[PDB]
Order: sequence, then structure tokens, then C-alpha cells
Amino acid sequence: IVGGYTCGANTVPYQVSLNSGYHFCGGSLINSQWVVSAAHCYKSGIQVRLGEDNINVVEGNEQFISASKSIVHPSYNSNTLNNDIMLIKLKSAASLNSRVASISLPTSCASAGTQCLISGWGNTKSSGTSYPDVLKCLKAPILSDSSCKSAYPGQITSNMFCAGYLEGGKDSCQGDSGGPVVCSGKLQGIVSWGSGCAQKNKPGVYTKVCNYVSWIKQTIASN
Ligand SMILES: [Ca+2]
Repeated sequence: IVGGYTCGANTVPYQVSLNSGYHFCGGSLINSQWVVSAAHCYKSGIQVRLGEDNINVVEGNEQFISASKSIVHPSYNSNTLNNDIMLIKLKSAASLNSRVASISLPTSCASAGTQCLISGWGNTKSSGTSYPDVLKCLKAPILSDSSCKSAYPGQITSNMFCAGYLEGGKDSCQGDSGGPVVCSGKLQGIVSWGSGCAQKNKPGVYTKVCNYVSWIKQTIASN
């Protein structure tokens, strides 16, 4: 997160860190046994880390649970990042408490101009490089589809939306991939892609979760 703020320990209780010997992507806890992330975050050998603030210190509220299965969306296209969404099933259920909690799936899609909360342990500069140890947060608005399409012509599908600031300075970044965009108490986006981070006229591009609720519910009901 570029241009954000320190969240506060366990104030984003649905945020997870995906670890494959090191933190590599975020995700969101949607019930006691399932996490949503980005398909471009796929790796073998994922451990899900819940209740994290400082990812480099064991502070006492963490739960570390290995993934039993990963399921990339059937229509994921790694070239275009269309359908950039993946489910991860935990080997054992998480214990839900004030520090570890699930986030609701949306019933309706979110509105342009809604201010959302984006969070992660990704890079905090442009191509300066500096990765934080504690969780960072950013408030950012949903941009109109026409502004999104103008910023990335020929690249935006109906399964993507843009959020952030056209002036630049505030954005998600590498390492925040797979993490949440929460608007009005619902998971509306997944950190997906962008040209650089926090560059002028290059806002963040997010997977549109409300287009995937049927797939998520059917997959959880069968696995
Ligand atoms: Ca920790």
C-alpha cells in the first residue's frame, strides 16, 4: 500500500497473509474454512496466516493453517487477468474471535464513488522498494467504468473495476495482491493489477467479486 496508514493490530480481522516460506499475497477469510484471493497468487504449498499484524513477529493472536486445496476460477486468463479469483480451503477450521473474523460476500455490486478499505503488506513506495512488517490500510473510492476504461483502453472487462486516485500518490501495490477491497461491510474487490503503483492516471484494477458469488457458493457447497 502506497500512501496509506498503519491499520492498528487486528482492526481488519478478515485479512490473511499467504505464506510459502515468506509472505507473497493477501486474502480474505469468508467463513471458518475458506479464503478468497487472486488466481495470479496461485502457488503450491500455501500456509494461511490469520490474526496477523506484524508478519515478522509472533505476537500471540495468530493462527497458521495449511491449505488443503486451491481452486483457481475455471475461466481465469493469466494473460489478461480476467477472472482473477481463487478459493483456498483450510485443512482445519479457524477459531473465529474478535481478532479473526469473516467478511460478508456482497448481494449487490458496489457503486461508483463509494469509499472502500484496501489493506495489505505490499510495497509502500513506487519503484522505490520498501515492504512493511505491520498491516497497512488505504481508503479509496470506486471510479466510474468510463474513467477506468479511459485509463486502460482495451484492457478492462466487466469483471474488473478501478479504485483509487487519478492524481496518483495512493494505491495498492505488489504484495497486496489477492487482498480485500471492502465497501459498506462487504467484500467487493480483490487486489489484482495496475500499471506500477500510485502513478498518475493509472489507478488500481480490482476483481469484481459480486460477479462471482454464485461460483463461490456452489464451490464451497461441494468441497
Ligand atoms: Ca505476527
